[PDB]
Amino acid sequence: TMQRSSDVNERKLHVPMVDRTPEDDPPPFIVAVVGPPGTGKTTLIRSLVRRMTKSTLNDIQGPITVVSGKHRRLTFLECPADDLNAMIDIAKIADLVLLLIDGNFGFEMETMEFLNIAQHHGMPRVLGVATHLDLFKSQSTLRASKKRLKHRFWTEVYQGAKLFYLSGVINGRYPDREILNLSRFISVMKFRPLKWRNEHPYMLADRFTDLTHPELIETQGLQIDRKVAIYGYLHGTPLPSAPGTRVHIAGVGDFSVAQIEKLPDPCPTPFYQQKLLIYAPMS
Amino acid sequence: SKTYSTPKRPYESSRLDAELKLAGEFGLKNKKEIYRISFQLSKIRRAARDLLTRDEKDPKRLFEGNALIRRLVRVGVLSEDKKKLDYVLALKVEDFLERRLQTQVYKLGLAKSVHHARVLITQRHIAVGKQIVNIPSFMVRLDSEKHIDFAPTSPFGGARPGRVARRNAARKAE
Amino acid sequence: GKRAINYQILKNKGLTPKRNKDNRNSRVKKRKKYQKAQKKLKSVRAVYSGGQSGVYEGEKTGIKKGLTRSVKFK
Amino acid sequence: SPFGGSSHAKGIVLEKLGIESKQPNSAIRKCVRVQLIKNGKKVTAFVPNDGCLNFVDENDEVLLAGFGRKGKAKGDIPGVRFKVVKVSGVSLLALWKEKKEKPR
Amino acid sequence: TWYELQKAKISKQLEINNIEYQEMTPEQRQRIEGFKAGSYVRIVFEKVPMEFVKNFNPKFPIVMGGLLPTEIKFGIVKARLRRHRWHKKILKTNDPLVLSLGWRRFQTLPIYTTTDSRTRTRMLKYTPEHTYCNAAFYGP
Amino acid sequence: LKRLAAPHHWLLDKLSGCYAPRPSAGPHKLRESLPLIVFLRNRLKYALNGREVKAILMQRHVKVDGKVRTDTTYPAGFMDVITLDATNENFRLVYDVKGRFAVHRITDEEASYKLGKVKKVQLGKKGVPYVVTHDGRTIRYPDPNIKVNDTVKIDLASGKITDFIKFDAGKLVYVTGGRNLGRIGTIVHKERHDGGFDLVHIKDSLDNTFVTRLNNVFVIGEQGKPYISLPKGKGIKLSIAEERDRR
Amino acid sequence: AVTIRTRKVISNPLLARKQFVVDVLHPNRANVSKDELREKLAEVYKAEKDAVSVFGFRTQFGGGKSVGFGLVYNSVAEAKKFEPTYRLVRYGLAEKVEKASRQQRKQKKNRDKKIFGTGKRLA
RNA sequence: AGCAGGCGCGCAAAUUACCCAAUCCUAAUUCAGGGAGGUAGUGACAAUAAAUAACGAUACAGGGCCCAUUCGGGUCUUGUAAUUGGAAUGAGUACAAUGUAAAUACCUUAACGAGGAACAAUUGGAGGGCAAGUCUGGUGCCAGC
Ligand SMILES: Nc1nc2c(ncn2[C@@H]2O[C@H](COP(=O)(O)OP(=O)(O)OP(=O)(O)O)[C@@H](O)[C@H]2O)c(=O)[nH]1
Ligand SMILES: [Mg+2]
Repeated sequence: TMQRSSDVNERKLHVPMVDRTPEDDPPPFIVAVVGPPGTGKTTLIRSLVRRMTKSTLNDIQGPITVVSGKHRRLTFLECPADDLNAMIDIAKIADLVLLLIDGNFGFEMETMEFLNIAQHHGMPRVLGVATHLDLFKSQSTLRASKKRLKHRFWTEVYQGAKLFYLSGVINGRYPDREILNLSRFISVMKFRPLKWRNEHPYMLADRFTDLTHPELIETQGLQIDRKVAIYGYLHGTPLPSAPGTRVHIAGVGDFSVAQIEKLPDPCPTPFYQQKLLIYAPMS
Repeated sequence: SKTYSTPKRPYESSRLDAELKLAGEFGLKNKKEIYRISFQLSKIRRAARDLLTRDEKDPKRLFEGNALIRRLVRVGVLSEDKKKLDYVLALKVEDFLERRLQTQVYKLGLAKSVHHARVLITQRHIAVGKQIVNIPSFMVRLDSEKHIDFAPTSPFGGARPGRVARRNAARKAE
Repeated sequence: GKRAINYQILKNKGLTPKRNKDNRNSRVKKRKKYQKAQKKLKSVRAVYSGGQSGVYEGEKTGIKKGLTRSVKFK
Repeated sequence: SPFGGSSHAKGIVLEKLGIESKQPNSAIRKCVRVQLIKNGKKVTAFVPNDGCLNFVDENDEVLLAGFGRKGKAKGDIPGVRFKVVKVSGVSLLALWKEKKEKPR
Repeated sequence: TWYELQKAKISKQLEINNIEYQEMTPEQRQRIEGFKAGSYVRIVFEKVPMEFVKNFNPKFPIVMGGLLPTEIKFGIVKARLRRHRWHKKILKTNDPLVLSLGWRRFQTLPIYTTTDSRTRTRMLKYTPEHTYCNAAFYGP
Repeated sequence: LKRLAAPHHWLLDKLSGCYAPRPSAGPHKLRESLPLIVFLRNRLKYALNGREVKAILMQRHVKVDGKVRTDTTYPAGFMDVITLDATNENFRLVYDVKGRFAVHRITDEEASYKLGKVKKVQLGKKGVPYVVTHDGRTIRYPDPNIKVNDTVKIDLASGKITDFIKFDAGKLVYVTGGRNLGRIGTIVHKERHDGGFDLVHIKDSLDNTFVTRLNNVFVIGEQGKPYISLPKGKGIKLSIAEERDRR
Repeated sequence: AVTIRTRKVISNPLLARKQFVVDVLHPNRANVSKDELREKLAEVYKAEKDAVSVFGFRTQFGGGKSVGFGLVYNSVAEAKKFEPTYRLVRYGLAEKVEKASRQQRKQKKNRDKKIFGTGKRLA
């Protein structure tokens, strides 16, 4: 089997790429719950935060940064399922995508458009979550829908991807066994380098304040192009600290930075580096 | 197991016309059916060649040849008069696959074509005495050749008429 | 007001030649190949087709004088 | 055997060889310069169907295989021993018949 | 082999980069390389328009990417294009469409062209039905 | 719990799980005994599954050669009796023409005793002569004309000896073990090497002069008058081809 | 109309049962409805409808007949004492369901092996 | 130091399921237990069985069919038409029963379930032909890609 021994170690050899993800303060890997309207997202977010920090979250909004495991943390984002103007830049920023399908309906064209946008703009780690298995007692049809969805999904994304199935919701949160065997996977995540997120300094905003003078807006009369503080969390290549950098935030057009400032970290490092925990802003 | 075997060459003109004639004559599905019947024919007459090449009056040749001809007359591919061992050597694939249930119910009648025979006995209508057989490749034994009739729980026998007939009776009696 | 996916995106095929309803079921294609080749060799031999069916209406298709389809012994 | 023992080798495309060939679907148009990774060398691969040449652009981590002509053609060049069978994870036959989608 | 040679090259580059980064803090953290990765930072922008803060919604994400020195200039750009194979209708030239070219997303008017056997670039009145073609448009 | 290659004269079903029963320590060896699980589960089929066999063993219905022996894996091997008090049954398990454990339905007056070959005659303690037998019933005070490789007739109410068959040239014999199993008749030749490989040769209705190891043979009684009954025509193995030629 | 027919009947006073093979023949119906079968078998024998048991059914191919195994006891108390619990809960006479199934039972077993203490627990 | 799930590079395949019901085994010992073991899920590695259609009726058409290095040979008993008709079904779907430790599957089975039977079979391979179109060569109107 020397031919197989020389033929299966060609899986290793790829294009050499560079990473720039330093091993001292790795960012929360932004994952992005996206899919159809209605099904999934908010209850899956509530289940993941209830199993990762043992505390519920009612009326969630905006990006959370929860902690999972010892070293590193991660970031959730309920992307709205009605606009490509959020779907596109979520697929441009995201690193994992736990992607919702509903098995009593087949696929849906919002997750179709999301998977095509991801396939073009640079493949994140995709992971399918097939929810809504209120199908019937006919476990033959349950196995049939899961089999056809798995084969269609493995054609659409890489063949062999994980497709976690969820049953019905037990009073707001998902079945905790399935949330356990999903959370163990996204703790053993193992991401990959991509050229766009290793060539551009990119940041997801999670707090948004307007430090413009109230007397000034009250004497100008709702006309000014104000000044705005984005309290956020950068990923990727180092955003250069000198003010004057052109930074485009999405959906309004570009600006230049005025001043930036490093803050106390609102998420855990290891406690030995502390000496020598869900953080849910915009809420 | 590995019943069927690929022949000594599968891309050849005479073999291609062989499979074309046999398939279109006995109403067959693919080359695997001819290859299965041809294989087991080759196996039993390869076993018959050794019993021929050893001498007569050996107990091996005597009652193993009697065993082989009893099994072959039980399947029915050997006539009642040629009960000696070299007619097994002179066997052929045509009167060996002629005893399958498709061809046999077409010969018995009741089907009006070989292909209609195949599609009805896979639509579960023909029962050898008591047992409904829904498979063509049966090789029906000689004793149960006269027990072929439409099964009683099927509307070509004497059951309730089918769903097409009673649905048309409903929406033509409305 | 809920979307769905259509047939070609569900099946994920496309840009193929027009294939054949005869080519679908192999038992049918190995029937419509035989009964053509059954009618092909009414043009290389003259096969037996029952015989004198009606009354003898003549040979009905032409007899020619200068033609001998008899294999001769060298 | 043509490259050590393996039947397929992942490779990095340098540049589409012969974009300026005027005759469409020609031999000098359907070549790419692949950097073989298993020993780090250059080779000239032969992607079929110039209409599906333009999937591969530049370091698309392409996967080669042998060619093996079953006769003699009209204006085919010799020397190309390698054809493209898979590009960046997917198979470009499936890409050219537009089932899958090229990921980037 | 060659791939482990290239990986050893870039990883030794990153290692010597870190080993001469691990130095005095005002230069080597925030004025020679500037907030590497994973730093909760506040940014301010003046001249941000009103409707952003007037009707900001907490549901929608606010991503922000920096620009390289080349991707603030304007002018034409020549891309390759293809009708996405499940779109039921083909793309006529001078019909505007939204693009996710990089960070910016923008409606622009393209012109689909093709090199007629690679001698000149003439304007098509329609995109081809299943294969690629060149295209040119004003944009970032 | 090592199994699935049992002694294949037990004839257990192979699609019956994976394992096969381990006979415990007892009066007979491993591969020449037959435990009551294999007996009452797939040899005469009075109980379906092994825990039901444990139920009929625990409920005192079965006794092997006199006393109850409430145990599943009890290796009740050759020549003993099994007096099922209900069903009035006396299973003596003996051998057959082919190598299996044939059963009987013994009368009570014959099931009241059993026999067996001795293995040694010794002087145990305080100058007491005691003999053994093949099923471990080391019994004291024999008649001292008991020789090695001879049979005594145990009374099975007490452990006393009622009679013995002093084997010599010419008294009716059984066999056990080896490829000449289940044969009778003792009168052709009596060979005695030095180190085994010897037999009292056999004479039957067809007078087949046969031999085996002397460890693989033991006695029954007088010619034509045996002490034990024997199953299915007092097993001979003439020929199945001659049987299908005659009848 | 169906029929039942028993064969291979052997008495067995080692359990005071009679065990046999049951052939039910139904010309058009699906299958023979084990509760109704059980009361019919206890009617044709002299049994209880509680001391008769049938388990190993299989409908043979093409429909029409079904073959299975069949038990009739006597002394309904002895039927309780001899037939296993899964059969005795398939009939409605004795129930057994416990919540600590495998995982929440064995984790409780291992932690209770770790406990070593009774209800004296003051902190 | 085994089961399940992982890691083993950035590009890859089973579940962190059920259970002592079977076979055995251990213990004071029928009764407790056993990731020994069994059951189920996933599973184009392999193997066997075979459904995607079957039978009729009608209409015109013949400058038409088919075969053999060529001229020859033989044939409406040859093709195109929803012109069109009713019959039979299981893939499914599903009361129920069956199986089983319980449950799935199969085996049964009432009521549904077919015309483009769209209830949509693929993978290859050999040829063409078409423009107010494109390109290269030249001994016009051509040859090639
Ligand atoms: N029966 C059943 N209901 C579900 C299941 N999953 C979600 N639902 C229902 O779907 C409803 C919507 O919940 P979410 O999915 O959290 O709503 P959302 O994520 O905010 O989606 P949007 O409102 O469109 O943004 C819930 O109230 C659930 O009752 C499921 O698996 N089974
Ligand atoms: Mg929501």
